[PDB]
Amino acid sequence: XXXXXXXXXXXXXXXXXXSLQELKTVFPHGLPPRFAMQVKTFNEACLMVRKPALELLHYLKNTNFAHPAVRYVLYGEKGTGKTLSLCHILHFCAKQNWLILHIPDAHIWVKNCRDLLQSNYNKQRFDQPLEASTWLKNFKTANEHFLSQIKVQEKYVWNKRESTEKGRPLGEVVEQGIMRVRNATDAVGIVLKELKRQSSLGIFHLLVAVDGVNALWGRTTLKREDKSPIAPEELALIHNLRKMVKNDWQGGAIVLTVSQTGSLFKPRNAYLPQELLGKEGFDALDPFIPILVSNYNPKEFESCIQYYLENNWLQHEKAHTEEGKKELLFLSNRNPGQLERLCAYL
Amino acid sequence: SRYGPEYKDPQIDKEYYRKPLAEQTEEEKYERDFKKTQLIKAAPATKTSSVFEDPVISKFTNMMMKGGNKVLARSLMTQTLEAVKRKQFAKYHAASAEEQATIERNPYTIFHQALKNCEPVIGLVPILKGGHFYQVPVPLADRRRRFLAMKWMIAECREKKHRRVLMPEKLSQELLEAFHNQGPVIKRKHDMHKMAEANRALAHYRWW
Amino acid sequence: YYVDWKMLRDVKRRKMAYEYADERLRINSLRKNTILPKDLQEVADEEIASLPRDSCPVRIRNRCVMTSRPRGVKRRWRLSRIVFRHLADHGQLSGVQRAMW
Amino acid sequence: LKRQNYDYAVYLLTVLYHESWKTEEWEKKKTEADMEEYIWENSTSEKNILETLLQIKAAEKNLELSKEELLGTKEVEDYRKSVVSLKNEGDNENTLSQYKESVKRLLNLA
RNA sequence: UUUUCUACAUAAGAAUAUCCACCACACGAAAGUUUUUAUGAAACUAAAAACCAAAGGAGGAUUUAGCAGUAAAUCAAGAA
Ligand SMILES: Nc1nc2c(ncn2[C@@H]2O[C@H](COP(=O)(O)OP(=O)(O)O)[C@@H](O)[C@H]2O)c(=O)[nH]1
Ligand SMILES: [Mg+2]
Ligand SMILES: [Mg+2]
Ligand SMILES: [Mg+2]
Ligand SMILES: [Mg+2]
Ligand SMILES: [Mg+2]
Ligand SMILES: [Mg+2]
Ligand SMILES: [Mg+2]
Ligand SMILES: [Mg+2]
Repeated sequence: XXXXXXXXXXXXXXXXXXSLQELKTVFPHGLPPRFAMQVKTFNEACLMVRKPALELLHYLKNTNFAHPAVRYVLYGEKGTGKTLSLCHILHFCAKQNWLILHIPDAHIWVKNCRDLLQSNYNKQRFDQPLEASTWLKNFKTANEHFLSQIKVQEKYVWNKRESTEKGRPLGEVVEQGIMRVRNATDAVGIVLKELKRQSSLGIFHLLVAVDGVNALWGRTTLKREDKSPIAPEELALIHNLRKMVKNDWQGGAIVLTVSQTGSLFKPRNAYLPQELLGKEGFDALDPFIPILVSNYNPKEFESCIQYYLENNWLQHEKAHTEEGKKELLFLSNRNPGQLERLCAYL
Repeated sequence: SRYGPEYKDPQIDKEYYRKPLAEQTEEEKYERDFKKTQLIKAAPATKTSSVFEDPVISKFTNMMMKGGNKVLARSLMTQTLEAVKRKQFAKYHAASAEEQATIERNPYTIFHQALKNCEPVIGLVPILKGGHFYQVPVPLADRRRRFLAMKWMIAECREKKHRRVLMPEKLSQELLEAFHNQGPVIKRKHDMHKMAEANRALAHYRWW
Repeated sequence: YYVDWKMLRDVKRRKMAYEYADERLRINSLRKNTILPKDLQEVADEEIASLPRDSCPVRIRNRCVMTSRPRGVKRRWRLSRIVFRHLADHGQLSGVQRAMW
Repeated sequence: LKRQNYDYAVYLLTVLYHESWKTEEWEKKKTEADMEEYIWENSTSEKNILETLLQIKAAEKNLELSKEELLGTKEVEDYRKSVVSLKNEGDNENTLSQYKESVKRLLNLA
């Protein structure tokens, strides 16, 4: 299959390749694990353009940046390829040189936190230095050119013995958040609210991607030593990224994704937004564009199999008759993640 | 055994039935088969006519199962075929064109070549004579030795890996090292053959 | 004549447990209540404690009716397994058959 | 007696019917979370719509601002029917089709 | 480690015996000690939390049981 750069309409079901340094600069953050192994194995970075990423990228070609922030939502079945249709947009709008703020799994902040720190600066809010520092260290390699460019306007107090005052580039505030991990989260939230204040300018086109948005409004697994559960509001991190989807600001576009796999207390088979997000989630999410992401059809399927034949990744001798195609089609119901899992051991 | 002796086994192979017309004694044979009113067994759920099943893979899978989990074993086998496959990719893309002609990226033929090579030729049985147990060299039938190889592989990789080391990784390692004969499995095979030789005289103790 | 002295004392335990039953229920009504004072409960305590302990429910023992066997009693027929089996095997017990499945 | 269970059951019937028509003080105290429906009135989606149209009016350099004008229009109506059919009817394809169409009209994208 | 946790039902996230001064944790407390609660006239019983986290690192001679929906593993029900 033939392609050049991200945007083409008649190139649906074709293989787009990128460099390794594109992979390192554009996604310093998480890339879906199975796709990361795909890349490390074939040594070529290849994706296939889908109709949902076409529809969404043609809604991000026409954006009017004077208009308030518009919210998009990517929904569908487990392993139907809706986390990567976020990656298409991410690297196309990183190639247009935007500010890419990317959180791979929101639930990671909601679930399984080793260290829960108590903060009364924010009025009874808890922070996760670990996640804050990892996310910041990825945000540093994400966009370098704009971190020397932004000028921070506030007076900021890290410690009784340390302060940074206005006129500072944001590379400095981010690396000062990374270096001292104690206050790293307050640095994250500050990076967020000042990103949103400075997005009014024509210097900032802000693409905000938070996968598993249902984690923001969802029920939390983390608990106090009292054994009492904490709400999604009680974290500094969630409380901050909740102001990042609010659509109060201009110059940006918020691309969102609702998840089952990463979720908590949600059943396995509900792929629809309103259930995952609940009353709080859908109600606070405001009018958004509800994009459906489904499994491959016959052309996308025979294209995926073409892709797996070219790399000789199907090592089964009988995978080369129409029998193999019929059986993998009958086995996966042509689901991309399922077809990945099924061509894993073959 | 809810079946009487009356119930003959299912022939699950599609290719035998699809192409009947060129064989006389076989037409006669499956005619005598279904004409006799033979009650025929319900075909097993584990076996499928799928072009992707290998009964060798099937039995190594089964032998790896613990408790009632077919799922956990099917998964560990998936991950082992996966580790072997991708690791062979990692050895292929770091190499030179000659070795890009040589290297095997098929985990299936690497598996069959890992068990065909690990299979001990003779094996010992204890015999009681004059109050002593002597280990005597015994010629073995194919299936027993198949079992021998598989069992040795499973036993070793269950046993000798460190606690952080996953099963499919370790089994990929030993599969690949058994392909080239240099893993501890063929060492057990070779100790089997050395002990088979030291005592070979006693083979006159064998009455069968 | 009841078949034993055992069945004698236990029968007297059934009569008695029927007699002071109302007293039991009404005293233990207050005694088991949280809202009421602890002070009415100490006095209610001395009260059910004062009752003859032969009139309390749990001092009663289920025995086989005819053979008096204290244990191995089938609740529905009030009959010891020896006697149950004996009766059912002669077919004198209705509906009871030998189980095959 | 069963006559008594019959008379007290039909009693429960009459009683529930007579006290179903009595509106009292605390029923005007009704929480909006208590609702069996999603009423488009006084909603959160309503204030999200009015803020999004406030910023559409502020970005377009249209100085026209009213609650009557913004809400009286056809598109906030398409949103009425869309989000009430989304909350009450639940999750469905034709319903998120109503959502995609009404918000397509509200945010101006075709 | 075919393990342990939480989600959960069968694609997930984290933990993982030695780093070292951990503010100890990986498994493994069914045992203890505290407080409750079930029943009962009477807690010596039973159940649930919190704490505590010990022996144990697949075990000598020698042996039990199983030929298919069996063994093994997981779950519930009833009898008193
Ligand atoms: N060829 C191709 N594969 C994809 C695409 N998107 C996703 N996949 C595959 O599907 C797998 C998982 O899908 P994911 O986006 O994580 O869906 P989710 O699990 O429901 O969130 C990845 O490992 C990819 O290999 C695509 O656009 N093209
Ligand atoms: Mg996902
Ligand atoms: Mg008793
Ligand atoms: Mg996992
Ligand atoms: Mg204990
Ligand atoms: Mg411990
Ligand atoms: Mg120890
Ligand atoms: Mg013996
Ligand atoms: Mg059993």
